[PDB]
Parts: sequence; structure tokens; C-alpha cells
Amino acid sequence: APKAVLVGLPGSGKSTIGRRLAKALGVGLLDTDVAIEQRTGRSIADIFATDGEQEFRRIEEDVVRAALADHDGVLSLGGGAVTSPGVRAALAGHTVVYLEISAAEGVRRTGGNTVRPLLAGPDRAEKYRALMAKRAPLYRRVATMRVDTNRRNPGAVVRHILSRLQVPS
Ligand SMILES: O=C(O)C1=C[C@@H](OP(=O)(O)O)[C@@H](O)[C@H](O)C1
Ligand SMILES: [Cl-]
Ligand SMILES: [Cl-]
Ligand SMILES: [Mg+2]
Ligand SMILES: [Mg+2]
Ligand SMILES: [Mg+2]
Repeated sequence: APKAVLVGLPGSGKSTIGRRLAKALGVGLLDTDVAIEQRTGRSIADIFATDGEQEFRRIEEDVVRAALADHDGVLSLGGGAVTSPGVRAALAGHTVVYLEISAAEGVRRTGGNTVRPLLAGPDRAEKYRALMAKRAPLYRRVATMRVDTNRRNPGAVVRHILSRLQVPS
């Protein structure tokens, strides 16, 4: 089972923190989005476009539950995985790190040409605030440690992480 599970919105640092936290703890990183593409042979975008979000969430839930059982390092969950009650259920008892980010920073950090079915222009900032508003309680419900990525250098938020895992609370 994973040493840590990372949850948060797109732009919250899951891939980069994942990377730094993993190096720090000395294990591998798995991203569930990558795992979905591997198992299905399909792009995330294609699944949403052709089969739709609900089918994506079912696939995602199965991949996440498997990953929680089978992987021993750091696991990063796609930003919408916590909307699935079965995912929240499976997270019970794990160490779960919520990477908190404000809308402005999150919006800035997601503004490239990455394909994002749920965060595509125009009015991306409105869409991001909507996701935040809906998902905030769900991240909070599952998380065992929260870290602020808004201002801190990454390598730092991670110190908060490696240090935190280690001592009581
Ligand atoms: O907000 C979402 O529902 C999604 C976030 C993405 O994960 P990241 O947060 O890893 O980009 C990816 O799973 C997909 O585009 C759906
Ligand atoms: Cl790494
Ligand atoms: Cl899901
Ligand atoms: Mg980096
Ligand atoms: Mg893809
Ligand atoms: Mg299916």
C-alpha cells in the first residue's frame, strides 16, 4: 500500500510534489491518470469525449482501488477521483495528503496547452472556482495531512510532508 496518497485540484502540485516527496521517501510514484491510460490503451480525453464522464469515473474508481492495494510508493489521484464515494471509501485508513491551492494560483498553473476536459476555456477561472467549491469538502473528508502550496517553494511544502509523516499528529 502507498506511503502517501496525494489529492488536490489540477494545478495543486500533485505531479511535482509527488516527484519530490517520492524522491525524499525513497520510492516510486504512480499517477492514476497514467495508470488509466495504460490499462485502457486510451487517452483520458478520448474517454470523456466518447464514453463520457460517468464512465470515466467508474474506470477511474477501479484503477484507484487497485492502486491502493498494489502500489507501495507515492500515489497521486486525479483531481476528480474524490467525487466517487467508492474512492473515498477506499482511502479510509491511508495516509492522504491534501495539496491546498487558491483559485488564482491554480488558474495560473493550469493555463498551458494541457488537454483538460473539465477545465477548458473560455471562462476557465469560473470553471476552476466551481470545481474548488464542489470538491473542497471532499478533499477535506479524505485527507490526513493538509499542505499549502500557494506560496511555498515545492521542495519546502515537501519538508512539511517528509517531516510531518514522521512525527505524531
Ligand atoms: O478535474 C478532473 O476531473 C480531472 C483532473 C485530471 O487530473 P489531474 O488533477 O492529475 O490533472 C484528470 O484526471 C482529468 O482531466 C479529470
Ligand atoms: Cl520521484
Ligand atoms: Cl472516480
Ligand atoms: Mg519539479
Ligand atoms: Mg491523455
Ligand atoms: Mg467500462
